[PDB]
Amino acid sequence: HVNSMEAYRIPVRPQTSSGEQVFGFQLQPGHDSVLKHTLLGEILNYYANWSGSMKLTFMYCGAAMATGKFLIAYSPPGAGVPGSRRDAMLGTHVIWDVGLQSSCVLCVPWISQTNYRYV
Amino acid sequence: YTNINYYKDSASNSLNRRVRSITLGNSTITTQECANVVVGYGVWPTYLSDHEATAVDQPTQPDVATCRFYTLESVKWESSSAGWWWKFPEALSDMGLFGQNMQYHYLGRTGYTIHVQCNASKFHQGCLLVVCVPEAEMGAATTDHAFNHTKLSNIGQAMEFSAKKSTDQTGPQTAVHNAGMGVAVGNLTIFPHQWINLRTNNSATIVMPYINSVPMDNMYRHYNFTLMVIPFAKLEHSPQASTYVPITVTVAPMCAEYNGLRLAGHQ
Amino acid sequence: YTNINYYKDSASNSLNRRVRSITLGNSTITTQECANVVVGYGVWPTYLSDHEATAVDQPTQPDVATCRFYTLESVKWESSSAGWWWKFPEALSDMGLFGQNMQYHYLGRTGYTIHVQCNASKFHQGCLLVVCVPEAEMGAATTDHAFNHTKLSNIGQAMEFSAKKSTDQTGPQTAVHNAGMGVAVGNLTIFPHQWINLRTNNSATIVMPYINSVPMDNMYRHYNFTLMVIPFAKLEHSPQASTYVPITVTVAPMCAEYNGLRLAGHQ
Repeated sequence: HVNSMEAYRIPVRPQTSSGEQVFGFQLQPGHDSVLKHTLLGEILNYYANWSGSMKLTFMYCGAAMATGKFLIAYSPPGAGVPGSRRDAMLGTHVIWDVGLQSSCVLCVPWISQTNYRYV
Repeated sequence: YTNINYYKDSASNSLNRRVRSITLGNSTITTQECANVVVGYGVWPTYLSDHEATAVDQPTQPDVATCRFYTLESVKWESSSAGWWWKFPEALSDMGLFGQNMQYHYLGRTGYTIHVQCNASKFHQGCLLVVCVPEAEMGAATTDHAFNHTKLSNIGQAMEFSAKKSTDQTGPQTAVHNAGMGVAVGNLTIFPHQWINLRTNNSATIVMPYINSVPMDNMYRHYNFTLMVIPFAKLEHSPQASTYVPITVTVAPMCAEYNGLRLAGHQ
Repeated sequence: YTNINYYKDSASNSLNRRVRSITLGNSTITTQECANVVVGYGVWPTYLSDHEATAVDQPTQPDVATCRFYTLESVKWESSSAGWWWKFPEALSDMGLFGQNMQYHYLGRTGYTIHVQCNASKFHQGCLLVVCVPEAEMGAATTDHAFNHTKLSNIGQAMEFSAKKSTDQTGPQTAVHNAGMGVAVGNLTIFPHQWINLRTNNSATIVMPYINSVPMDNMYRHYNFTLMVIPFAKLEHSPQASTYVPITVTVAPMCAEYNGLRLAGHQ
């Protein structure tokens, strides 16, 4: 899908049971091959250290009559990675309705032991 | 009306004649479309004062680790679906550092905020009743027979009502028009409640204080209040519409205190 | 000494030329006979300031539930007994609501107070050295071979030294005169230490602050400091005296903060 326009096209659909995952990636800008070739990623790669809070913005490009909610969650490194909606509710999260707003902003907070992180 | 008092006691006397979000911890729900927030019996959840607090040990108030939004399970709304009930704090007994503080502490006082969310389309129709009932002593299904503590409330599982009556030998009477208490289900609008009309409402937010006769009570043998979601108008749509309409409950403890630190319960 | 600066950078410059008890929580140790309390590098354990705290999440400070006296195990002092070491906070990783906050939180900053108690009679003789060593990177027994994380510190178990050297294939070099770091054991009197002379002392109380290069660090992959109890003069008595002389360690976290609330570790 990276050779077409379908790389930017995160799909959702009516479910059968709730709590399922939509997408998921690691928070490694400059190294993880999802947000490496974005505009933030091509600037960190001229550098060897980064620090600060990132901002993720969404935009539901669906019909005007559909309604639903999502659970967008950031999880600190620790151990390990969450594998359920019950597990990825204890970390930092927001709840985003698509019948009320079309765009949601998730400020990913800076939690680390060091002052900088390696790119 | 001479109003003289012959005796020395008081008990010997006569008669007396959009964008509005809530950011609790590292957690944010969104939103109410400038609609409404029902709060308790007009009382916001607060801490313990010094006229109260018969205990002498110092209270434990974590304020971030335990007082964030805990998203419970998701249940399925159908046409032939009677209702559900969650008994608190049994429904939050295993979630995060809130359920971990309950095991190490004898007493516990807390208020909650309940956010029941269920979205639909403009072509769906139906109406829910979200009511928070304090001290709902339920009646057994088979009378003159004791009934089990896992039929009243499992740990966070949504116990459901029934359209007919229940002939169980070890559970509660789950006839939904009697609401499990032998009372008319239309008269449960005394307790703090809010409707979810699927054409205008989309959510319900109730904020309940700590309602109990004692200032601090053990939270492993006493159900403080139950939360009942009963549909009065049933869910109806065309067969071409989306048939799976779920109901998610998101609840958060507010101003939680604990006392009596000992080893882990709950024997 | 003209002291002119040609370049614009700072790193391009030249060189620069009884009854005294402690009541922590619902817990009381007793006593020091007006003897002494050794505190750290002269620094009392405090909280995090705002020049520090690179994290943006709000800290969790329980102050009663986690900051009381936690009594560890009891070890047996013999004549042919070399020493012991406990690595912190691995030794407190399972005790109470302190070890429960570690599983749900990414970062963690804490200081401690160590109370090593060992009583005897007037007819016993011996001398212990109770030393708190920060960042004790230990050397492996079999060189050029990696060694296991359960040989450095089990969960609260007192790992012991040896009189001879260690020929293990997966553990640390436990020669007690090299103190596991390749250093002369007589020179470990830089670190915060206190002697237990069995004719006059009977106890030792060390209060250590948080000593680390970063303001807050993960406490499940980094041993902040180790606590070594090494007898320099061996225990000797008559064969008619009481032969079992135990050593109990009682430790308590002081000013514990946590950040980064997520699900339970520690994968």
